[PDB]
Amino acid sequence: KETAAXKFEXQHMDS
Amino acid sequence: SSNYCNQMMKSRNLTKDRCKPVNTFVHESLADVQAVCSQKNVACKNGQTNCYQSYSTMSITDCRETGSSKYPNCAYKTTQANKHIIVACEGNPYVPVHFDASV
Repeated sequence: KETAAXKFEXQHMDS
Repeated sequence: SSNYCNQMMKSRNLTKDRCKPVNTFVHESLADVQAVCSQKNVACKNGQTNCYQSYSTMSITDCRETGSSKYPNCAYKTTQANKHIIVACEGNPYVPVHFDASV
């Protein structure tokens, strides 16, 4: 289920 | 705190096999970040044309390797800023897949 989209969230998202 | 990047780069496994030189963390909602893909279409740093700049300023944190940083002992500098973010988007739904830069 790991995608480029999820990868972005893992690396850059921090709400 | 100044500890933010040192802890985050580690926990996010961005220091696992290498010391990832630079990484930006966005402190906005996922929806607001995803929405950038429907905003100002600009050229990516590498020249590719699927990058998009946010119309408004976003709260971010810049993590940068210190001069003494060397794998496996990584070390980072924390810099808080409020800039427009630029991301590369692709796919359906059209969402960010790369963080290009900030302006």
